Amino acid sequence: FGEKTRVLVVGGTGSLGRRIVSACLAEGHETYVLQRPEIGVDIEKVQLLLSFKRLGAHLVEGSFSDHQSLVSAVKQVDVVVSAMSGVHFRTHNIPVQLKLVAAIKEAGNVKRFLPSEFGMDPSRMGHAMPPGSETFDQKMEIRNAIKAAGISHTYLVGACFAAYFGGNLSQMGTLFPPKNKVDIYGDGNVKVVFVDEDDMAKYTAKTLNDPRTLNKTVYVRPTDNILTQMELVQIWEKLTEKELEKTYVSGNDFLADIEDKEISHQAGLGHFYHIYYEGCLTDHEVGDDEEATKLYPDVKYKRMDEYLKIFV
Amino acid sequence: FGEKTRVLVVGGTGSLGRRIVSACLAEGHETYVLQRPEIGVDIEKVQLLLSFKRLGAHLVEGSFSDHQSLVSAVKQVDVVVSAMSGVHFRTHNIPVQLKLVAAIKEAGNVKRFLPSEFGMDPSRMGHAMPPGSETFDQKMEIRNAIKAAGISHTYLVGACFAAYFGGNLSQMGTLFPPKNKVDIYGDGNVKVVFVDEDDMAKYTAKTLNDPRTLNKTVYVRPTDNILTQMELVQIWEKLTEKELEKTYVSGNDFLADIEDKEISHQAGLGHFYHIYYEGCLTDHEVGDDEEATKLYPDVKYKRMDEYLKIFV
Ligand SMILES: NC(=O)C1=CN([C@@H]2O[C@H](COP(=O)(O)OP(=O)(O)OC[C@H]3O[C@@H](n4cnc5c(N)ncnc54)[C@H](OP(=O)(O)O)[C@@H]3O)[C@@H](O)[C@H]2O)C=CC1
Ligand SMILES: NC(=O)C1=CN([C@@H]2O[C@H](COP(=O)(O)OP(=O)(O)OC[C@H]3O[C@@H](n4cnc5c(N)ncnc54)[C@H](OP(=O)(O)O)[C@@H]3O)[C@@H](O)[C@H]2O)C=CC1
Ligand SMILES: COc1cc([C@H]2OC[C@H]3[C@@H]2CO[C@@H]3c2ccc(O)c(OC)c2)ccc1O
Ligand SMILES: COc1cc([C@H]2OC[C@H]3[C@@H]2CO[C@@H]3c2ccc(O)c(OC)c2)ccc1O
Repeated sequence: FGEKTRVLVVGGTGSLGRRIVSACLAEGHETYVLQRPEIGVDIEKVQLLLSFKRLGAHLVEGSFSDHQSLVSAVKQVDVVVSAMSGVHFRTHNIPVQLKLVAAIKEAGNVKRFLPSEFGMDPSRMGHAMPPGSETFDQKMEIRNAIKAAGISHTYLVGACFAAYFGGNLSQMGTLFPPKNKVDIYGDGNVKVVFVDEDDMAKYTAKTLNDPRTLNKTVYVRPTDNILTQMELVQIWEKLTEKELEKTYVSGNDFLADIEDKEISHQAGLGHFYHIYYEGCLTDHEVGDDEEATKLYPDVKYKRMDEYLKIFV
Repeated sequence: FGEKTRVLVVGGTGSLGRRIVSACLAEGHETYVLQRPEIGVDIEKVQLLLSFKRLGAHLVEGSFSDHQSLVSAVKQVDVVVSAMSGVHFRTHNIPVQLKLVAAIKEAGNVKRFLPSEFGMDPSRMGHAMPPGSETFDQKMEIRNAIKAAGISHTYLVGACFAAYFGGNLSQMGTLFPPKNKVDIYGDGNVKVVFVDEDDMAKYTAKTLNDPRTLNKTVYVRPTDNILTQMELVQIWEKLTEKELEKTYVSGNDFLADIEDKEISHQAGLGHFYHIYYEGCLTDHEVGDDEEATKLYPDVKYKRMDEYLKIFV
């Protein structure tokens, strides 16, 4: 007995998307994944979808170029979760979600939509410079379309994926931690929020039918993972029994020559500046009633000493 | 007691490469995987490498742009297996292997090199037209460099990956089988050789220290998977209890307008022409002493009715 929750994951072969599919299956949701014809001859995408089908997910054919196919897909479910791309060095197709919003509005049966958020809260980032500002402006365009359409929502925000900021000791251009030398942004004593991307997906699956988070922004701030960069580096130094040689990088030097860099690097520099120099993930307080680890305390989130162990 | 085999897989995060890593671990080889700095911020590549490390593989840092780093990597092992890219719609970087050949020659300790073959035997394909001919010409350039350097080798050839030709009933542009209508090349009665890409990797791990295949071409021809396209379609019709509407495509119509197509499609058309119209995978006899399933009869290769089941 009890209400059934059917979930359509749009973006199910993405980095976060594939973890959201797994987490929805594990949570017991009836889990559907969009199978786009445009994935074409991409063997990794196709075989990810088949792997979900083996685990009990339902593949639903549809294309963002075919409005009625999107309407037909979302009519099958109660909740839609979008994990649309939003990283300049990957692809950055956040605005394609406008077509999904229009399909949800027409279908009328969707109880909640979670758009592709899962990072810095775009509503706090009006000051950002281009091209990094595209991430926040495009995500706000989706939020505005959600509001105009009257679609119920949850926005899950507020943490750095450990893959991109934690396992590499926040060194740009690599996802492996350095062996001898490390660049520290500023004095390294600005608190950053880290979360295992797997746990971001677990909180997605927990929150998407939680009445407490209807039409709310939910902040992901795992207490033990609120760490300065120096604290993160010290976790690694303990695991490896070795001190790294530290270079402290001023804000002025961090941003030097930014106009001459590749677009995706300019975006990265801007995001890193907000996180590590401005402390944008920790410069505001949030209540327990809107923070993921307090709402879902049964998720035993991965701490960064555990995340880092496989790298040593 | 007995000789230890250390294997370096170069290309370990590739479609075939990741399966070769898995198969080498399963075979009991001491398994090393090249970790290139150029993989950069690619989370899927990095996390594949870490997944191998969790299973007991050894990550070895090196770059094709750093000759001495390649020499140092290959000095650690007895056998090198390259799964370098070679598909126009993915990347086609076969010639980068020349740098690996030079490093192997200098190192001097490598007992065998398996270059990135794993498809049509390039030595049989001199007649191919550009741009598809690039695949065969570039692979022959590697073979010629191997011979000039005196490096011992095995060339594993002769079968279509089920992912690209079997699970889709050989329909171009998709990896899913069609629901109602199917295009048949010619009369559909030309034998093609199909192999699960997983089993191509198993035969790689079996053959790379087999004295019987030293300096040999080894053909992968699983008897139950030597199928015409009509036979493949009939397997699917049986699984789905439904007949597909067949359109028979002449060679002339298959190649029509080829000069106006995108390069990667022109390459695909050429390869499909050799396989399905010329029967290039079955127009020559091979001996049991050079055929993978007879050499390694303990590999219970996947048949195409099993491969197709997850699609219905
Ligand atoms: N540290 C942090 O907090 C981070 C936050 N993020 C945020 O996470 C979210 C997801 O990012 P990520 O996982 O990297 O996304 P990916 O780059 O993996 O792309 C996700 C999905 O987007 C779909 N997609 C891309 N282009 C199109 C298109 N033109 N039309 C239709 N679908 C398309 C695809 O779906 P399909 O599977 O159907 O092919 C793809 O798998 C973003 O909002 C991002 O900003 C991401 C990185 C780090
Ligand atoms: N039906 C059949 O028989 C088929 C046969 N094949 C053949 O299989 C082989 C592998 O193909 P596939 O698995 O699709 O390959 P992928 O496209 O997956 O690429 C394999 C690896 O190539 C490496 N690579 C690519 N570019 C470079 C570069 N510039 N420098 C260094 N390394 C690079 C990468 O290694 P890293 O992991 O280190 O990043 C990558 O993971 C090819 O020879 C292909 O022709 C492939 C398709 C079907
Ligand atoms: C933390 O919030 C976000 C993070 C991100 C990050 O995903 C990966 C990118 C982007 C910001 O900086 C990351 C990055 C960019 C360039 C690099 O060289 C890099 O190296 C690790 C890492 C995107 C959107 C967000 O709201
Ligand atoms: C079978 O031998 C090979 C096959 C291949 C194939 O890998 C994928 C490509 C290429 C030939 O045709 C495949 C392909 C190309 C275009 C398509 O639209 C397609 O759809 C399934 C499939 C490459 C090298 C080979 O020696």
